[PDB]
Amino acid sequence: GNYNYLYRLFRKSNLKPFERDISTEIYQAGSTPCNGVEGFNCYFPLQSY
Amino acid sequence: ASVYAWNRKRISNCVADYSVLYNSASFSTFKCYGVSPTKLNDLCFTNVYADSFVIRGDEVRQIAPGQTGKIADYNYKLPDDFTGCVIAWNSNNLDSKVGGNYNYLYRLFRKSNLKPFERDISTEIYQAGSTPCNGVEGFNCYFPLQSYGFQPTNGVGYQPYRVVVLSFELLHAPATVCGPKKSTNLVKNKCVNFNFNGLTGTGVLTESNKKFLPFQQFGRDIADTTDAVRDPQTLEILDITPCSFGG
Amino acid sequence: RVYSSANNCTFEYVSQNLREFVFKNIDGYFKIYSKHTPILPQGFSALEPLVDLPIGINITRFQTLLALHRSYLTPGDSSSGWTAAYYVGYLQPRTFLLKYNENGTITDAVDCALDPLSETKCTLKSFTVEKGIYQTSNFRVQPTESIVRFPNITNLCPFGEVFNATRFASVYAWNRKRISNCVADYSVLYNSASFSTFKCYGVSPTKLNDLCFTNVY
Amino acid sequence: QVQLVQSGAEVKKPGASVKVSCKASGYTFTGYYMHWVRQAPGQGLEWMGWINPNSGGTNYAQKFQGWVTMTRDTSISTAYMELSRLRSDDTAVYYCARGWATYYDILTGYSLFDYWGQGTLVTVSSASTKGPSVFPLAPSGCLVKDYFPEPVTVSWNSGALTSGVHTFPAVLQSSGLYSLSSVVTVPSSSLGTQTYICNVNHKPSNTKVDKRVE
Amino acid sequence: QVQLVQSGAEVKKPGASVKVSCKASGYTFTGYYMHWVRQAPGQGLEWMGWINPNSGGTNYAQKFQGWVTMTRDTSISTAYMELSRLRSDDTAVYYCARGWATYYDILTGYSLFDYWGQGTLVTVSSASTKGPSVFPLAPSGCLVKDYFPEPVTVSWNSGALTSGVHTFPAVLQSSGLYSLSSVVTVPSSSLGTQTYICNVNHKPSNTKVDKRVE
Amino acid sequence: SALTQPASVSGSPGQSITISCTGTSSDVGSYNLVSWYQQHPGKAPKLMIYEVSKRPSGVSNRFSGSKSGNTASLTISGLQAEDEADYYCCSYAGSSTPHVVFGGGTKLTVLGQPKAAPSVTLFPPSSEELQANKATLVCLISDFYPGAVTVAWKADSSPVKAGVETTTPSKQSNNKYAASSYLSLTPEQWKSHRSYSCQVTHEGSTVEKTVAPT
Amino acid sequence: SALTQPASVSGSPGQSITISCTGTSSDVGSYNLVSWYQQHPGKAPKLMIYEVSKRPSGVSNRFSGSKSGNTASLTISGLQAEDEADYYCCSYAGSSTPHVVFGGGTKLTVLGQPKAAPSVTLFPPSSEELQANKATLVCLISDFYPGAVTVAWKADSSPVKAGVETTTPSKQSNNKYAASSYLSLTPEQWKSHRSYSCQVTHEGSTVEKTVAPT
Ligand SMILES: *[C@@H]1O[C@H](CO)[C@@H](O)[C@H](O)[C@H]1NC(C)=O
Ligand SMILES: *[C@@H]1O[C@H](CO)[C@@H](O)[C@H](O)[C@H]1NC(C)=O
Ligand SMILES: *[C@@H]1O[C@H](CO)[C@@H](O)[C@H](O)[C@H]1NC(C)=O
Repeated sequence: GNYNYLYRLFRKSNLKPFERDISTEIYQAGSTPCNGVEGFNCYFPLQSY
Repeated sequence: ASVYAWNRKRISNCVADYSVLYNSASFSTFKCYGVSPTKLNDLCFTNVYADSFVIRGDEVRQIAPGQTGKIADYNYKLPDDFTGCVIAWNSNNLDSKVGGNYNYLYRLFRKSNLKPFERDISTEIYQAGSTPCNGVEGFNCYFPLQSYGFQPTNGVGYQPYRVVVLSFELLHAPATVCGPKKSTNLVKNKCVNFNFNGLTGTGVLTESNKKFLPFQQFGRDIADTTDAVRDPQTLEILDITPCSFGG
Repeated sequence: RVYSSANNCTFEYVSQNLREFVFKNIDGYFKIYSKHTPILPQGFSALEPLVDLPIGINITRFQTLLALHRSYLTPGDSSSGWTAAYYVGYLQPRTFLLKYNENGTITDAVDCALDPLSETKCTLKSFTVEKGIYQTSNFRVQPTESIVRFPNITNLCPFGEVFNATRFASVYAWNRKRISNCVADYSVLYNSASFSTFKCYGVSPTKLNDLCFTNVY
Repeated sequence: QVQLVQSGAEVKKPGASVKVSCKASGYTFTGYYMHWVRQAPGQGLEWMGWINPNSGGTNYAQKFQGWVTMTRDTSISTAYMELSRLRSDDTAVYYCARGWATYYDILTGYSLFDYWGQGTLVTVSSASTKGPSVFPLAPSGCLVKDYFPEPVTVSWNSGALTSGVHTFPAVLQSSGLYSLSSVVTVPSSSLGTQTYICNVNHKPSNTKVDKRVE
Repeated sequence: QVQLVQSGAEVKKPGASVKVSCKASGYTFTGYYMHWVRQAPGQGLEWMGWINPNSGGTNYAQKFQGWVTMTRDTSISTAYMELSRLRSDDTAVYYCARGWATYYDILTGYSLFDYWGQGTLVTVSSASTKGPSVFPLAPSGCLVKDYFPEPVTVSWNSGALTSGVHTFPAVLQSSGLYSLSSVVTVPSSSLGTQTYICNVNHKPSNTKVDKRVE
Repeated sequence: SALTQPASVSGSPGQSITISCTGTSSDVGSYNLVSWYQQHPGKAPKLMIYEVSKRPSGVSNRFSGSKSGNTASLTISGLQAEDEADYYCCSYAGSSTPHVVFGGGTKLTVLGQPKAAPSVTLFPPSSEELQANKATLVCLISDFYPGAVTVAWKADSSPVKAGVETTTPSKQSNNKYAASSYLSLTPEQWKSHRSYSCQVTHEGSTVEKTVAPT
Repeated sequence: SALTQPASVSGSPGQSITISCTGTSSDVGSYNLVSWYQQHPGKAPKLMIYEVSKRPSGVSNRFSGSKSGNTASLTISGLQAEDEADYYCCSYAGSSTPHVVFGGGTKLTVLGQPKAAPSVTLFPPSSEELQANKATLVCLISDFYPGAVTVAWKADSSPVKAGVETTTPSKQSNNKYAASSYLSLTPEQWKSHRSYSCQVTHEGSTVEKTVAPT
């Protein structure tokens, strides 16, 4: 059922009306500023269904 | 806890981060009434109450300021002026392993609807019928406390749902629960936008000779306007006056 | 000093002639106001807040404790000891007009619902009343009794056969039954556990046994 | 659908106490009253009490107050009845029965004792348990002797020859033990096509003895 | 519930490349990190890397950069590991392991390596594959000889006589082939009640030979 | 206590049979929650009429019930062979003492089934029983209706009442009845008589079977 | 790299055993995500403590863990026979290089199990093996504890180290160990000796079995 059906759990701020946001940037949901890719408290926003 | 006898925990004197709860993926419901979930780290409250209980899946919609039904009328009542958020998530792997009863009970029968934030625990026998038995149980006389039957995987909508509702107190003693904000320096004799732990305005701050008693934080001039404030780090008595304007 | 704990304690607070106190239990806050005024006189004094005690419990009755300077510490005697009078008054929801001076200290207050002159002072929002006629409030003769007059019918009309029918109709060609001239009880339907939905529009489900209708479909 | 399981057959001595359990399935255990009833052998029916699975509320009959205790473990959906100071006059069969709904409802009726269970055969006396003795019967059958408990399982050829086998009611002897007969009907035959073995399975005594028939 | 299936045992020659696949079931494949680890025979454990099923992001250890590639086919829920330039020192066992949640969550913890798989036994050397030779052992057993691959399935009487059968660990010979012993324990008997046949099933060599024991 | 119910009711096929159940004012005169149950021989009671007349599922339209004054009536017309079962009456008692009571019961014997001569089989003691220093003669009676028979032993020519066990016949699978009888004698007593005869009387039909030790 | 862990730990029954795991500042001093795993012999590691002490389901309350400084401790008290398994320590490493590392491992040998004399069985070459122009003597050792034995061959009376294969014993199903030994000889060598003896030493217990070609 995945069939490349993905969504965005994490984002810095809410979207504007009719605004798209595609990004492979790594979100930092935690204390440590990893400032790199992934890791603890640093997640990939695109989560698949 | 059960729907009745719901828990009530008091939270005060802390730095509260609400981004951890909203970012949680498990939370299926996170409705917020009277406040914006994104604009929660910028506020300051005096007391925060957390109420935790478990209800039926179809029964979650009743946890709202102006809903009616069994839960709203007899178990848990939310005032129409609610200022808070309701957080609920599905927990079928912890409350329905076997039987699902797990002392999860609710109140079908009551004489009258509940008041907001009022609890009602009673073993008294309700008389839903003509005959006044005036004793215990019997025909037309029932025990109000009915248990939840949480059969393992009995279809979505009947599975146990754990609900935690937060109520934000306002307009009281100096706020003790505040968001994670880094305070900046104090600027005086300049038209600046100040944010004194919840109180937001624009004006110029100058030293004041007002003699606040050691228990007063604010100050109201004529026409009920806030003209004096107390700094929450140095207890300084500051005077607020509007910036210059004219036609 | 004789006391105990019973291991159910959930709060604790330790900190550091006419004594006046006000104990108010509102919204889970037990506020105490105090004032230490040297010297019931005729003067006026304001009671500064003392402690907040933000936990609070249900309180309906209270007591008072007395001590002795240098005597036996027996915990069983009732009248033994040296051979202290205090006054008790009850708060009421009254309206007040407080006067703050230049220093912010309450200097005088006026009780609104005490005298016609006090009502005039409260209405004018001033402590001095000039000569003339002032309209203060209104007068109404309060009701002395409540009466109810309902028609005598005394028969339950059949909500039962509408709900327990062995075969309902399709969505189209829906049934339409007229109900009139009966004593209708709506608490039987609302108390029913089977009903999954019981939305009511234009009327309160609890306030349905108090009404009267001409026709029910 | 709805089905109720009782405890095993109870064998006890006078002056002791017994516990009877009813485990239900196929329905919401806390939605209907659970009733306890008794029935003497050959006599009429009698009522013990009912239990409200929700909290544990108990109601007892006028003549069964003092030695009747009603409990239940809802986590495993079992209803318990405790009988104290047992006497020989209480040797009977006890049933767990389902009452009406514990909640008020207009789409539901009042069908009392709608569903019953298999029941527990309680036997109390001064006779001790005796190991059953099984003997064959050469045709021109199988009999069990010296067994205090009543329920006995009987078969033929390890439960394979179930054709022509009829079980006769047991007859009680004055010594406290019982006696039953089980005969296989194979007439107008040579009685030599297969070897006939009668089997007895007395679970209360935990005995299983096979006897050859020739 | 959660269960992970690896690929079959890998037999290769030095200088080649191998691919290891882990197919998971019983859980949301894209909800947890997938970890690759290695373990030398008799030595400690070591870590290879992890893969984020959502997009294909890869992280490798300091000492395993250049010859490690992490991929996965989520349509069939498989995680792939590619090892290039194989050497005899890498003959070990490789495991696919489940990490923490790929999503932030407060009701979840951080149980790393919670679930593991059976593992793939990779064997690389210059010894060629040899057809196993099986011989019986007359009691006063069964032995397998000349088989390069390690995993061998052994039974008795086509997997029917599973009583008294014990399997002994294999011993490696200097020529690259192995040797195992499998003996059935039937003492104090006439050894004539049933005919004893030992069975060998060497799947990598695709051989199945039955030997009689007398 | 209970409710007065007629003890015995006999009904021929094709007619209407009414069973009464008289109660008190607070038992039946106010609470219309009376019920009727049919108890098959050897089987737990099955609900027939939950309230006055209304019937559950699986109950034929033949059955009916009514309430009048302080009594209730259960009506059956056109009896069938399945109606040979006990019938009970129950009600709910209130007035500050919430409990329920039952009735005195009633035995219904449906006619129409043809009368059959009882079949009597005699089994002499076996070799195993003889080796046990005891002799037991088993008199088995089956295939008869109604199930009211008297079993006696006449020995050689003189009736004997020592060691004779007789039980009430119970319903078989073919809607008929069967009874078992036992005669216990010492080995000296068994060999002191030239033969032994078992006599069974079934509503005037006498079947005599004669067996001898020789 | 890894984390320093004690190589060998011995624990008698009834006492408390603590295993240390020393790390660096950025490994354990900042990230409290250390874990401990028990690896049964021949089985994949199973998660025991996911974080410092908190335990998953199916883990007894006996087990515990702690963190102090740049090291962690795993506490076990009252050892059982199931504790004879390897134990490992792992942690998560950050500081711009997100990866994880393991420990040096530790072998725990629980005592208390009684010592048993090893059982030695000798199997001579079979007819099929003799026809294959080779002779192999299999020395099987089982039913002993601890699994530390030395296997040697003494031929007629002179020890021989040619063609002798010996392997470390592995745990059996009965919590004991078993070892297999092989001796390969040419047909001329096998017939040139009057007998062959296998000697096994097990903590001072020597078992010698003598077999001869005749
Ligand atoms: C209050 O204390 C008693 C014993 O002193 C005991 O029931 C329990 O600790 C407390 N009761 C509660 C928490 O309901
Ligand atoms: C305190 O408890 C009493 C007990 O009857 C109750 O009547 C009263 O309403 C309670 N006070 C509250 C709820 O403020
Ligand atoms: C108010 O403050 C002024 C400041 O000097 C002081 O003189 C005056 O006495 C104060 N008022 C009272 C009532 O004390």
